[PDB]
Amino acid sequence: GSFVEMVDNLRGKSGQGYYVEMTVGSPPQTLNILVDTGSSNFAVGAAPHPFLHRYYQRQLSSTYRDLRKGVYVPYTQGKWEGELGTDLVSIPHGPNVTVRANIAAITESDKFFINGSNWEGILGLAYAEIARPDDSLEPFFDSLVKQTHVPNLFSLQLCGASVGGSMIIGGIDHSLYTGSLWYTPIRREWYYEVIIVRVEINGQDLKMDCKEYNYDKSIVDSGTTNLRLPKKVFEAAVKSIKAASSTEKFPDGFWLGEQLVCWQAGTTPWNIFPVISLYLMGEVTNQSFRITILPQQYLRPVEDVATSQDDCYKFAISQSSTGTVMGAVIMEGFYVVFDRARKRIGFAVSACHVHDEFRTAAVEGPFVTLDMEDCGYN
Ligand SMILES: CSC[C@H](NC(=O)[C@H]1NO[C@@H]2OCC[C@@H]21)C(=O)N[C@@H](CC(C)C)[C@@H](O)C[C@@H](C)C(=O)N[C@H](C(=O)NCC(C)C)C(C)C
Repeated sequence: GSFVEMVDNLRGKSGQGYYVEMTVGSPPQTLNILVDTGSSNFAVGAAPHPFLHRYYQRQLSSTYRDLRKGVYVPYTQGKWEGELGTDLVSIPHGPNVTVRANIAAITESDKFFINGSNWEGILGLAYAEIARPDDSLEPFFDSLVKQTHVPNLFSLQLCGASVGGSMIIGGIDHSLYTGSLWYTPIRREWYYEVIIVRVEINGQDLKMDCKEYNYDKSIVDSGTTNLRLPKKVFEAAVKSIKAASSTEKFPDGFWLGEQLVCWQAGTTPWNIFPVISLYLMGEVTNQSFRITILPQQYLRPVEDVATSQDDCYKFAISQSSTGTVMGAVIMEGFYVVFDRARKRIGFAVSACHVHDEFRTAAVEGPFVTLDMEDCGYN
């Protein structure tokens, strides 16, 4: 076992991603690996770095094999190259197994590792199709399901505020969410690609073309902090959120994520910021459901030192050229099930949820929505 053992096995720093503990090689070297659903490559720093307090020493693993190949992985921000090998891997606070998994040893990286982040590697939980340099490179989870009896499914429970959560590998832990799970189809098994059929702000429809929401694509990426929207959608929402908050004033560099906002501690005017409702395509015909986001999610907190401590937040909705990204701020407060087996993603209200005083982040269905297929971009 056991699910209770995997609960609370993620840790993080705010806006710095969630990591889990893994071991690589024999004898086992323990490293903190960022859980990333927007990528398909298992990689760790194998070289010294100013931002790393640990790294993978293949020289110290009787089990390391070399694929005599090199790889380069770009991300929306940050990139790295290294040497492909295969070693033995285990998750201390996950299923009780060890598997031979492809591993990229990171030899050189730009804008990838984070100063003070406690993670020295990344675990791409998406599919092979987006693996580098090709789908030949079985991704970790594929290896794990192919070499064990771990079911082909995992759920992520990302709790905010430093920060922690749970990664239940191979099942659903029912003590971690309330209500019922709602499922949206994985449109295609490359990214975790979902179809957003409608968007509402404070109960008002943005009334854009369904396609605009998934222009390029929409994905669930635990590895991206913000909620990232296509240009057109993004602009619409900012306009909407601005109007909802015109009572106060902020630099338009705030809405760009550049500047910061602070209020006298415990004085945050949550009420003037709206809720955002994302309607995801459902499991039956003409059926969808919605998840509702509180400003406590897209207003991310960031500590600043001041003669008065205050409460400071960064605007956590960013413009995108790669499609919509349902990042960690969206995933926080929900229990998200990556049902790779039944080709779907389920959402429920997390046990560790947002808890506004007069508003609740919710998962609600059923909703009827016609021509939902017309929302996928082609
Ligand atoms: C400026 S947008 C922020 C996002 N990273 C972050 O927010 C983070 N910065 O510090 C923290 O680390 C993770 C969370 C925090 C990011 O850009 N990128 C990555 C997370 C990092 C761990 C490398 C990925 O999760 C993004 C993911 C969608 C991705 O880029 N996947 C690649 C891709 O699809 N395309 C490559 C791209 C240049 C077109 C792989 C599949 C190869």
